[PDB]
Amino acid sequence: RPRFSFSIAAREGKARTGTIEMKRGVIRTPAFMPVGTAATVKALKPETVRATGADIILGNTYHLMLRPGAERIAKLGGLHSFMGWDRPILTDSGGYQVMSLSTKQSEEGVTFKSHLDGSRHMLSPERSIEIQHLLGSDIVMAFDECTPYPATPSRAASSMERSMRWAKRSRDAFDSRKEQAENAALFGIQQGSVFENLRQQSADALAEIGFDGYAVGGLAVGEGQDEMFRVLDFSVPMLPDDKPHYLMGVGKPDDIVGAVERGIDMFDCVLPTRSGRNGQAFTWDGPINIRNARFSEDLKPLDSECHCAVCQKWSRAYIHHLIRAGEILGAMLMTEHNIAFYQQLMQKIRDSISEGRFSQFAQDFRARYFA
Amino acid sequence: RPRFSFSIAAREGKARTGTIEMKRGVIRTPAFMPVGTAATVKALKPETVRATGADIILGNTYHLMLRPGAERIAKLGGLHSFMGWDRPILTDSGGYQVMSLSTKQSEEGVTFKSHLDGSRHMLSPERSIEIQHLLGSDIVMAFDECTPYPATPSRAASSMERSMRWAKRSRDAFDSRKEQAENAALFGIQQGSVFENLRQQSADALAEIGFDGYAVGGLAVGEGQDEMFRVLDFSVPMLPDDKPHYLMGVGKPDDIVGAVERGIDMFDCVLPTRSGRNGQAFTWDGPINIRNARFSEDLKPLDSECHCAVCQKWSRAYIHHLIRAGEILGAMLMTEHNIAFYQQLMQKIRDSISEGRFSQFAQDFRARYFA
Ligand SMILES: N=C(N)NOCC[C@H](N)C(=O)O
Ligand SMILES: N=C(N)NOCC[C@H](N)C(=O)O
Ligand SMILES: [Zn+2]
Ligand SMILES: [Zn+2]
Repeated sequence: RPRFSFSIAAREGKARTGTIEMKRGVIRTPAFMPVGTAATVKALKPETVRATGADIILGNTYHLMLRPGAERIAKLGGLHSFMGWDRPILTDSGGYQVMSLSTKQSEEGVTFKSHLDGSRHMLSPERSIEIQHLLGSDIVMAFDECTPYPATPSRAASSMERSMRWAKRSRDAFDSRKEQAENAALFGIQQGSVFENLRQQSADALAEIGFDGYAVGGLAVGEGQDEMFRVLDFSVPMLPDDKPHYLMGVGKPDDIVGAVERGIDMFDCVLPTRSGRNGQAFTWDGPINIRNARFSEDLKPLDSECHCAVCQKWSRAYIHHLIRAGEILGAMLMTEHNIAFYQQLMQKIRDSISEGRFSQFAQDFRARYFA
Repeated sequence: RPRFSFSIAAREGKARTGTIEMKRGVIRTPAFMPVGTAATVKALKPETVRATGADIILGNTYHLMLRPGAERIAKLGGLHSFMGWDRPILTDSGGYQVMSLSTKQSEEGVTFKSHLDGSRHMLSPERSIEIQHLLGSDIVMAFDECTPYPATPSRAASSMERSMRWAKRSRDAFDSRKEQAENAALFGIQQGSVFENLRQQSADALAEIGFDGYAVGGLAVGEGQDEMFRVLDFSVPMLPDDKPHYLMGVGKPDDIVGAVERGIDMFDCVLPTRSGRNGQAFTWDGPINIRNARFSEDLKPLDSECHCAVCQKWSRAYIHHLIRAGEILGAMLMTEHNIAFYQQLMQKIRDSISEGRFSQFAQDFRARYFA
């Protein structure tokens, strides 16, 4: 099987659909990656994650380096063996969580205090890559410096420039590890805040280094959908067309559809899992709050067109009861349904692009979802 | 299919093994019933409960009458449909929880305040039977008055006598409901605390009324194993031999083995589910606390002879991590393993009795479990 082979089977406007072939499996694009931060997609066995249609999941360098620890995971046989997921895993590099959850920053990297116990740790391009090697992930993210929003052009520029130096260091560290270079892929992260000239400079620097894929970083950090879409409008075309484009930490269903319309191939977000546990279910007519009294005697499934196992077997009324009672099975069923909904959305996106009817799909989807 | 047909296939001493045939399935005895108090066996889908080997689960009249409500469950199609478990369900009558979790007691019944919101409710033999009819349970428990431990002989006698009057009222209420009388079974509950003469009077009263099965009530309420076993020694032989004998709210694996040696056919307890969520796993070498540091790098499964799906797929080290991190999947995996362990114990009990080697099994089991 190939290390990394991206094929585009069809286009419609800026939208693309295709496949990434890797040693542990094929990833159908556009793809949604369930988030499995602490070596679990919360409340789901791996087999259930797969049954929803997911091809790849996300793990987090920052959380796993603290608990259970990267060298421990490697000693236990790697992340895939540890958690029982044998398909591809993408790991974020830690650079965002170190800033959001922990700190001393310099050109070498970041030192920080753990949010679990205040112990001191270090991340750097070289250490992030080494941790991801120890975990055994299939798609490795370059280590970046995250730019707060809003930022002055000058602060966004200096942060982007450091990120680009760290991208080169990440490339070199990855290429020095034969096992990683032979079996994994490395993605670079474009920065530059909302500024077109900086996004261009960042894209140029990343392409000069060369990566297997390119993430648009620094968005979905408080700017709102209109601004995110404006930035994607000019930023995605700057990236190499022939490699996957990954929008990190996005998003709501309508964010996904609009980002695909702008050339994004891959997504991750905690929304389906987190909001499932908190009682929000996604439906083709928009989200519902299952705890609401209107569902107490509703025998319909969460969504009456959903193909998932939850909607084949249990009612809104039952799941309403479970969530109100604090029952673990409520979190399990809501999470399975939401991840399945996201995967069915991605499938409809892929099919509509392949069939040359994605523009109509997006319009039909919005009209109903927001009615 | 029969409403209720109990067959004893084999005996060894006072131990029996056999089957209870009911309309929704066969119950192999001795049987362990996972507890599904609030219309869920905590952290398990019904299909997973079945996959562990369980033939029947327990629901609770007290909890379900408060949330979601008995008439609501009936309007939604009954408890089996509501929760997605299509095999037999036994429901306790509410008489113990009303005293332990809520109260005004009289000959008519009990009035009490809900533990959820302080609202006022009533239970009586007639209302308990009606609630169990609305739920649709397959085995209905008579409504009893629970005797605290310790109790004077005179207080135990007056409580037992009231329970026997309530047993007759339960019988009559059940027999007045054609649907229930045709499709469900009714069990009576022996009382009398630790006193042989009262246990005899209680057994005689229950047999005169006539029930499909007989529970030994009022034990495992603080008296300890030695005293519980002493009382079982004389109490079980007083019950009709040709009907199932049910020990309610028991227990640890060694409690089960000793109770089977004394003629008990059926058990329920929250221990495997509750202690699973709290990090205690049952093994053939005794319980382990999976959170203990000694398991942090242990690649063995929870138990290296267990047949369950958890022990085929995940290590102690992984489950240790999950429970320490507060992850729902930890509770799911620990609970599945513990319920599977209990079912494998019951299977070994059944096979050993059938094969005339239960005495040796019990000795071998204890020697290892307590080594
Ligand atoms: N930047 C890193 N390493 N992770 O991404 C975090 C998600 C955020 N939306 C972003 O795109 O930055
Ligand atoms: N008594 C009723 N209704 N429920 O049983 C509660 C369990 C307790 N061990 C008992 O045997 O009483
Ligand atoms: Zn669904
Ligand atoms: Zn097991």
